[PDB]
Amino acid sequence: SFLKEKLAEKIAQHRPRTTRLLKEFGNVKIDEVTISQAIGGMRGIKSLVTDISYLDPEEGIRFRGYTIPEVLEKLPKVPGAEMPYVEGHFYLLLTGDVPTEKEVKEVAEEFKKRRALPEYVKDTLKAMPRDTHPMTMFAAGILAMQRESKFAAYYNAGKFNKNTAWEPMFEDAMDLMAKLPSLGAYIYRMKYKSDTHIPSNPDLDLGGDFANMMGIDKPYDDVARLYFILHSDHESGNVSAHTAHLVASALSDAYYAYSAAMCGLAGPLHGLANQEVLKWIQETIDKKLGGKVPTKELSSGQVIPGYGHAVLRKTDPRYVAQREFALKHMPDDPIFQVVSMLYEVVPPILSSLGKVKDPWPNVDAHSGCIQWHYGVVEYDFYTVLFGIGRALGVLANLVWDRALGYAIERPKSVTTDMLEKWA
Amino acid sequence: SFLKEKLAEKIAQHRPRTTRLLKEFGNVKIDEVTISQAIGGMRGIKSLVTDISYLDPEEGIRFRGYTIPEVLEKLPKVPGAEMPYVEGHFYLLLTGDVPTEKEVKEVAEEFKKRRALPEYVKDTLKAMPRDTHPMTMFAAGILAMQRESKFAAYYNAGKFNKNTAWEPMFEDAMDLMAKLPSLGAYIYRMKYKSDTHIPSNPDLDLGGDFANMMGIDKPYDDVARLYFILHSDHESGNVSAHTAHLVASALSDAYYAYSAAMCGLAGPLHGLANQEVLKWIQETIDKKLGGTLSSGQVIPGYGHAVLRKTDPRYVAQREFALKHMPDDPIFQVVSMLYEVVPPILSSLGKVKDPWPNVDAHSGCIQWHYGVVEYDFYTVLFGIGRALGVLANLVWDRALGYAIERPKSVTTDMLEKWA
Repeated sequence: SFLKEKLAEKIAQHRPRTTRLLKEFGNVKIDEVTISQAIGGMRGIKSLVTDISYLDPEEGIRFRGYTIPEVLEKLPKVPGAEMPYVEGHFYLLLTGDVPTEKEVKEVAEEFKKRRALPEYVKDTLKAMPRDTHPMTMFAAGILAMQRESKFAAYYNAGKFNKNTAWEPMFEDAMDLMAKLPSLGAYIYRMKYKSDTHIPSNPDLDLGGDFANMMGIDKPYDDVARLYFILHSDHESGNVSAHTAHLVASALSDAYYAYSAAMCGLAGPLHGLANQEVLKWIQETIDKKLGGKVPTKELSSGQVIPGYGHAVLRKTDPRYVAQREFALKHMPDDPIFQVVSMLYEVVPPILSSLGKVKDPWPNVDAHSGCIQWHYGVVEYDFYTVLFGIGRALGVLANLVWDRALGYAIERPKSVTTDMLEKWA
Repeated sequence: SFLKEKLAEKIAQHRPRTTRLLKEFGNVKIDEVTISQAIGGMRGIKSLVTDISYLDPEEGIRFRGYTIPEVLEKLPKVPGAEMPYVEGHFYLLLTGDVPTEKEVKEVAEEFKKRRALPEYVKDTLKAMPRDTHPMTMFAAGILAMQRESKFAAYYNAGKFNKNTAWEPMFEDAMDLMAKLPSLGAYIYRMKYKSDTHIPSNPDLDLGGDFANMMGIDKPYDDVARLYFILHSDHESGNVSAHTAHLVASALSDAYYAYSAAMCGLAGPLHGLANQEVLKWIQETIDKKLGGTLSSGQVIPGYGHAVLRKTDPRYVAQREFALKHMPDDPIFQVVSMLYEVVPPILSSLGKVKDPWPNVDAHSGCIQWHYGVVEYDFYTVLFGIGRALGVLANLVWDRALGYAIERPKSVTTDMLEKWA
């Protein structure tokens, strides 16, 4: 039954595997590091270990072994809706199993019990000037809830033990995951919807209650459920997941670690392409066509936004599931198409006369037409949506990093004199 | 001569070197990754580049080529005190040049102009529950000041340019560094000294004003100066520095980047060893010895991970203690531990760095001067570490260092390697 008991069974079956490759295969070589890689942000160096998800350059992301069609197919659906319980995806990332209906319900019930926001989080967000960026408010909100950390309290009481430490990390992860959508919504209401608030509906699932607190009708409940699942994890080497992993490595709790992660996610080179693409599509539609649309669509120097990726070498399956959503739900939205027609024309053109390493769209090419369609026009808030989604993966990963006793992350620096001497 | 113009000259000298390394020697191998190192937190992998400082395993941290004795000897001193202007250290980290008295005075004037704490920072910290840990307050306050970021308004205004991006990063670094001591002190006063406050003295230097705002008399001004300089940087691969570096590499501003860093620095394996040493010394004084052991039990303040000999930061702290508090009981145990612990640790073989690090030594100094509030010690560390981390962010942007984005593998994939 219990998620926690189940997670403990998988931890007991996983630890020996880690012990064995440390005992017996510690020195097997896995990759090299070149100068180019040291200077250019450890690009492509195989230096991190996670089992939550794995980023294949050719296949894109798999979550616990499964592809996106598979996860979306298999996970149990919210009654009255198209999309899975986001809570069942959390169950998957934590355990490796597809939960049954009985199992998802338990996680939905436990989220219903933990989802309420502390008042002082709202106080803290009111004392922060209202013109503060929404990601700053989001990061701050998570950070203030550090006061509640069971992991920090268990550590402070002297009770730390490398076999048990995953347990209060789990408890924090459940508390935080349950609350993040309500935090995001509070920020949305308070910045953009006249500071009027819609109370939590204690009968809704995570994604449904999110749509509810946001003030947005059906089928935005499904848009969110899908959005969050697709952004749940992109292995551990992306900036935000890696930041949480890194901070967590020092035994900082999930509140510290996830707040830090949102600081990295806020970066223009990680959290902004959804909005940067949407803006570029609307500015193209308005100035470089009439309203219009049709055929005949770089070389003067500018990139196509939302095409390319540091690790993806083919089409993002996160992108493809958003395409399937828009086809079903908003065929004739003008900004979808343009999106659709960019899917057609851009990849030949980027390849046919090449130089980019991944022609092919990433999800950020597709996410903003869908949000914009349903009246989420507040560009800056898109990255908060990403932060809520990504915690599903990141906090799973932190429970696991503690479960397996992963060591403090601490590579070695060299100087440019040293690199110059190498030559 | 102006700091910014000298930094500009330094950047223009340095850039072509980085450029030539990538164009001509891109593929020169510098290291290996093993299964052990992927699982063991990248231990030993040479995968980061910084010039602010370099941690040498044997004879330890160097700041822009200089040792700690060299830095403490050469930097201009605050008129009438023992220790350097912290601002001169900052100048050194940013430029590579030891400032003259005239150059440090210009940095100190700039710091006095940028020192003031936004009143909404105070509002934010009072809305936070007063029982909040001072590190959480510290990171929240930095984070809230993200509203003021010149780098972020620069980015948002469409003005990002690869050559010029360091400029607004520099302006943020000066703003934040000038404020961190004041943010620190305000946390100290609001939490532990009855929420009564001592105003900034506009004629004092960074370290002197910090001790003034803390409410602690001379020579805590020199304690602080020394503390901050010693804690200023430990190359870029420590958790706090690396966190900043990582976050900034996605072109997040310094406020986001340094707040993230303090989330790292608050971890028990990173910012707590000062306090853990002190507590363990005070327990050992009281109940275990009024006024060796093998089993279980680690000796706090003695390992490292990169250091394999005596940390020179520990040595600098010791030389301050020998001078100002020779017969402080707690410092006498610390001194006795430096004699007795290393022989016992090295010959007996378990720990790879059988020697003190600076966390063995910082607590007795702070406790001696009336800073009894253990949790606050990490805030001190955070104030100081900003000196090298912010200088490192300016340079990361000056040199166009790309998004940090390593590749993950699974345990199935590691098992396949065999």
